[PDB]
Amino acid sequence: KQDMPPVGGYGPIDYKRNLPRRGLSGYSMFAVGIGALLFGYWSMMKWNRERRRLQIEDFEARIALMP
Amino acid sequence: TYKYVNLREPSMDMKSVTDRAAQTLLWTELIRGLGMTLSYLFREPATINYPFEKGPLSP
Repeated sequence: KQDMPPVGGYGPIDYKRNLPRRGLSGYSMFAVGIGALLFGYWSMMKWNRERRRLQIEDFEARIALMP
Repeated sequence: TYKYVNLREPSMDMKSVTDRAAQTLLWTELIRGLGMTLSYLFREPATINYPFEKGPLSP
């Protein structure tokens, strides 16, 4: 008399197949790429030109002496 | 009965190619997917220390 089949309690689990967790698509990408890229170029011309100012300063001490 | 899997024609319009162009060029694929499903490292290692621990059996 002690056999298995239970009265209730069932799901089931799915046979489904989906995980569309997107994801900033469709022209939202290529937008964070370009602006941060020119931001790095914007970081230039305030350092290389600044080091160029120090570069003439470095060559200044050479020319002032040597007579 | 039937099911036709991997049977789907592409979109081929102006905007949806930008989802397939950002995929190849900037790799929004292969990192959001495959760099996150590996890590997934923080789970507990289910290893039996055999000379000390032992596994289950049946009568």
